[PDB]
Amino acid sequence: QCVNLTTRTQLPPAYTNSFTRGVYYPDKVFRSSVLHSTQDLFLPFFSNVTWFHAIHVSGTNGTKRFDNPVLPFNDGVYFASTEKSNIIRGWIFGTTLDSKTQSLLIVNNATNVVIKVCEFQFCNDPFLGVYYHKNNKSWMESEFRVYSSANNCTFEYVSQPFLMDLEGKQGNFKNLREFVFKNIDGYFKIYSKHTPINLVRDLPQGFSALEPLVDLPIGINITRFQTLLALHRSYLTPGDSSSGWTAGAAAYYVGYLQPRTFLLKYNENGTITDAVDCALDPLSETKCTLKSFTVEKGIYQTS
Amino acid sequence: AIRMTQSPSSLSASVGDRVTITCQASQDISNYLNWYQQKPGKAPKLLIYDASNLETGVPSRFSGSGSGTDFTFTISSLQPEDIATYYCQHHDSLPLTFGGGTKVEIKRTVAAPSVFIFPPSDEQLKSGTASVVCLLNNFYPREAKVQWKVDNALQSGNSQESVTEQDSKDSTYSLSSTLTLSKADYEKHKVYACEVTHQGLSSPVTKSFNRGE
Amino acid sequence: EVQLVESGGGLVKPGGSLRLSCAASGFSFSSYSMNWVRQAPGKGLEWVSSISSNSNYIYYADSMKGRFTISRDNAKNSLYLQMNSLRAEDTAVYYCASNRSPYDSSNYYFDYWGQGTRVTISSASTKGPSVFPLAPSSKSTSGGTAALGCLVKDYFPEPVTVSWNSGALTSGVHTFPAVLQSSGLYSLSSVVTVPSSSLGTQTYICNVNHKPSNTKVDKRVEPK
Ligand SMILES: *[C@@H]1O[C@H](CO)[C@@H](O[C@@H]2O[C@H](CO)[C@@H](O)[C@H](O)[C@H]2NC(C)=O)[C@H](O)[C@H]1NC(C)=O
Ligand SMILES: *[C@@H]1O[C@H](CO)[C@@H](O[C@@H]2O[C@H](CO)[C@@H](O)[C@H](O)[C@H]2NC(C)=O)[C@H](O)[C@H]1NC(C)=O
Ligand SMILES: *[C@@H]1O[C@H](CO)[C@@H](O)[C@H](O)[C@H]1NC(C)=O
Ligand SMILES: *[C@@H]1O[C@H](CO)[C@@H](O)[C@H](O)[C@H]1NC(C)=O
Ligand SMILES: *[C@@H]1O[C@H](CO)[C@@H](O)[C@H](O)[C@H]1NC(C)=O
Ligand SMILES: *[C@@H]1O[C@H](CO)[C@@H](O)[C@H](O)[C@H]1NC(C)=O
Ligand SMILES: *[C@@H]1O[C@H](CO)[C@@H](O)[C@H](O)[C@H]1NC(C)=O
Repeated sequence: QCVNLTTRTQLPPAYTNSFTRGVYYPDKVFRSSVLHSTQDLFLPFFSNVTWFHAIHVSGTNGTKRFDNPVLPFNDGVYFASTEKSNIIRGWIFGTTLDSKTQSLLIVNNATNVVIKVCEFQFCNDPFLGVYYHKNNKSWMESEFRVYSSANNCTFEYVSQPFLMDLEGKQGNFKNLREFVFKNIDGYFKIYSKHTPINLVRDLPQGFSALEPLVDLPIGINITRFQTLLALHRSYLTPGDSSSGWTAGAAAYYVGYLQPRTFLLKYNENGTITDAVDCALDPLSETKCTLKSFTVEKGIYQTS
Repeated sequence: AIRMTQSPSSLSASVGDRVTITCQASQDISNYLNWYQQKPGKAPKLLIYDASNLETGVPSRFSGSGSGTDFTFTISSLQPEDIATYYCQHHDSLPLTFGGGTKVEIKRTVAAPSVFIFPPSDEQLKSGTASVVCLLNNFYPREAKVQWKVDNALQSGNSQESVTEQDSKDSTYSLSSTLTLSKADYEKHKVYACEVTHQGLSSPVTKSFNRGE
Repeated sequence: EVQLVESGGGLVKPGGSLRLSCAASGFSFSSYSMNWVRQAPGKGLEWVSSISSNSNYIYYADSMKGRFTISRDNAKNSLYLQMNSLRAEDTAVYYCASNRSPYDSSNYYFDYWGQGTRVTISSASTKGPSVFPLAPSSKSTSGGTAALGCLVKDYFPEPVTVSWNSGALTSGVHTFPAVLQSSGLYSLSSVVTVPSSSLGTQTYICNVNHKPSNTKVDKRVEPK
């Protein structure tokens, strides 16, 4: 299988602030009403984060494009989504993403998830496209178009539909599915968090914590990754997914990580409620020097 | 709840004309709007979702665009099967709320009606009522004039009027007039006649009948 | 083939209770979710209630909070609504509709629609109809392609079906809007334009059926 799309209308990306998001529990240790200092990979506050809003805009030839370039992985990636109709499905993490090295794949199917490390032969423009059309009976259909061949599938794991599904009550457009991916010592750790919002698109200034979800013992090398978009096939033309189609206005944000020292405040139950970045500014340096969120007058010593 | 403004409420244009329906909301909601089409005497049908997506089985002549709080519903070229009602509805967090609704029509050539007359039945007169039927068939534009000359004397305040929708033959109207009278004043006159005046008619069309026939 | 068999309409006294039901046949009823919407005469469409898929989340209209009970049965694939209304304006036509998401992608828009059931809340009861033949009157026009019809006067409530040739003739039939009389009894005329050369060849019988009163009248229309 392989499909080409023309869709070469280009445009530069856009930048925003991370403000104060991107804090996750570093260990399985529980504490109560204490302040803890730690050193680990994090997202520095008020950062330089990319925003990939590059697809067709609702109008006359409104800059149609496929929004999925490959990006470097480095040490850690923070992935943020604001999307309601389930346009993004999964991801591919690898080094050469070819028929010469292994590559981990994550894909959701509106039910329990599919996870595997294997050796696939990805297409030029990876995607999976589905459509609901009554052909033999009304309202079914799953599809598959991601790759052409797959050899040496050395692991399999089907547990749950991820926290992407299973919304609660009231609320509704949560649209803050935040994920952090780490690869340490042959272990692929994934964190997740969901939080309701009240705005069409912006990162709110509130504070939230990210829980550990899974730690897969894979042990493969990742240097680049790519997202997977659930293409919608408007099956009114004989050119299938290689022809005219229409979808929404999905977009996402990607941020990177660097080693930092952070101060964390645990409440009386064991949930992080406020963090302080050590390397921000003189106030932050002083507040990291002595364990306190408030400081009195005088003159203090720093690095 | 968020307010929907639809413009125009109703517009009329001939076939092969670009048609624009503007739906505006009172809050920024991005692309979470749906367009529903309802033919007369039929359940509504969905046409466009996400305000810009064409479904399977929907004719390609229809389209949509816009985002934020303003959206446009586009008909590139009218064809003689698009006469229906259209609705725009948001889809965010409130369970549901529909807009006022917009009905479309076609401005075409003037047409002349056919005039039919039917005397009241004798059994109705036994019951105590006289219903004279005056029918106008396939007339256009909307308005028409109906008069009743009874023994060269006008009878008023004794008729009920009904108007049908655009037909699928030539997109015209049909009107029914039931002249309802009591036997007290019905028997003091001789010649009852229905007259029709219309833009497609150069003169009123008199259909007359006498007593005992 | 997706069929939505609906029932439960009727006319009741204010404060009564009714049992709306529509069964879905031809697809995975349990996998998808249904939804409800009602329409007053000459009014738009408004959502009523929702049941989602596993009945884990239930939504009710704010205007009708604590009035309607919604349930579904996957054992025989049907959807039920205990309608308890204390207000007269609830007189309207209802529709149970189907979604497009597998279970619940993101909230509920509509994909399929039913035929709609009639609900009336009034002190008045059902009354028998009256049939009057609008005879085929070419009169001025010569023989051929004359209009003949039948009128139902003093009947309640909607609808009455008028069919020619025992239902064989349906093309060219105009059903005038049900005029509202002083007493509230509905009244409507069905008129068809047919050739007059077949007046004496094919018998014309307008069958008028009133299901709420279950009155059937086969009025004969002879050439004239
Ligand atoms: C989405 O994909 C998953 C992965 O294949 C499907 O789960 C399997 O589905 C097949 C076919 O229905 C079953 O034979 C397997 O037993 C399923 N695996 C399990 C239960 O672990 C899933 O059904 C797909 N969902 C849809 C809606 O297509
Ligand atoms: C992935 O699968 C392919 C095909 O099964 C493997 O290709 C051959 O594998 C055998 C034994 O693994 C070697 O002796 C051959 O030299 C390989 N190449 C050819 C052309 O036959 C490949 O080795 C597998 N890779 C991994 C990492 O398991
Ligand atoms: C898609 O296009 C690229 C370059 O134009 C080509 O290398 C590739 O083989 C094409 N894939 C197809 C046609 O499936
Ligand atoms: C982050 O850096 C880019 C330059 O790399 C800059 O244009 C952008 O303004 C910065 N972020 C913010 C929120 O200003
Ligand atoms: C679904 O319907 C299509 C068209 O009728 C048919 O080609 C296809 O084989 C059907 N699916 C299955 C699993 O039979
Ligand atoms: C990356 O590959 C090299 C070569 O096999 C291996 O030595 C190294 O351990 C791999 N990286 C990790 C994190 O295991
Ligand atoms: C902490 O836990 C208690 C119950 O043990 C609960 O009432 C409270 O809401 C939780 N959160 C805070 C901030 O106290």
